[PDB]
Amino acid sequence: QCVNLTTRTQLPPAYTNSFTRGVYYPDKVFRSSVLHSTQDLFLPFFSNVTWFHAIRFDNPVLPFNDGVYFASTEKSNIIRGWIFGTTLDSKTQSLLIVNNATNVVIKVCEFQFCNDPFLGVWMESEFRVYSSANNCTFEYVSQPFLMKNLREFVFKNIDGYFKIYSKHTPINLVRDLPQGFSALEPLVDLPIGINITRFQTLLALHAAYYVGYLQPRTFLLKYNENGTITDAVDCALD
Amino acid sequence: NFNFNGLTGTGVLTESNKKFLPFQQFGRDIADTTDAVRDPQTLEILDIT
Ligand SMILES: *[C@@H]1O[C@H](CO)[C@@H](O)[C@H](O)[C@H]1NC(C)=O
Repeated sequence: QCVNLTTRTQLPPAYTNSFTRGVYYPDKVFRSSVLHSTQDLFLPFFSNVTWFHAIRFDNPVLPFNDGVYFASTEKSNIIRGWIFGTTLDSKTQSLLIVNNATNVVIKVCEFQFCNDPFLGVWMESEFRVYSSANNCTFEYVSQPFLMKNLREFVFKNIDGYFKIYSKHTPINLVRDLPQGFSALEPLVDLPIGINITRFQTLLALHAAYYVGYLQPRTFLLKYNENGTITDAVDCALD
Repeated sequence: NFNFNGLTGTGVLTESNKKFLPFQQFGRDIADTTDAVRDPQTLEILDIT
């Protein structure tokens, strides 16, 4: 049920984006007034976070370097999801993450995705994203992340285990990610069992988004007197 | 002895006065020794002395 727009907007896969102090809580351990040194995959501060224009939909399949961060700023929640896997062209499995019916739904399967996938909008529909799927591995459902509000997420895939952490704040500046400390809360944890080397965004049609990459670096997380993170350092960024 | 959904060790149990944020299930002191824990099913904080 695809719209057949195949917009194929052509923009360079790079963008200068000011970005700092975006971390996720690495564990479920509470520490009071402790500086914690953690070795994990985080978006280096002031790293390349590509900004994609959308509907003319700029949505090339982009590399997943260790893991990625995504964010968008739209009141109507027009962006509904993300697609992750080795090729995303039905030859391999991919992770389809969507947001509809005030919930978060994830399916890991081999999907016949449209080159410019959209969610149908009334009645909503997934068949405008892909026509069919087979050789399925996993399904997950969780609470909605919805609240121009900024929705910042980190997407990781460690040894077949997929995680999403997120934070949501109102935003006045939409040309750059907001600055200041932000720590993300875990939303999903799935045994997807697949190789993610590439990804693409899912948009509902009647949209622009940021995406960064992670590196295995030490981060210093500054914890407060009651366990929250108030600041962060990206080891050897500079 | 304890085995709270995989967390093990020994101690004397009393009620905790340490509040955890939604992000955490267990806590630690200076030198990283587990002290307060959240019960795996009940949303209350328990201290392991
Ligand atoms: C991202 O890389 C591009 C190269 O085209 C560069 O122009 C831009 O300044 C970089 N952005 C950041 C934040 O490093």
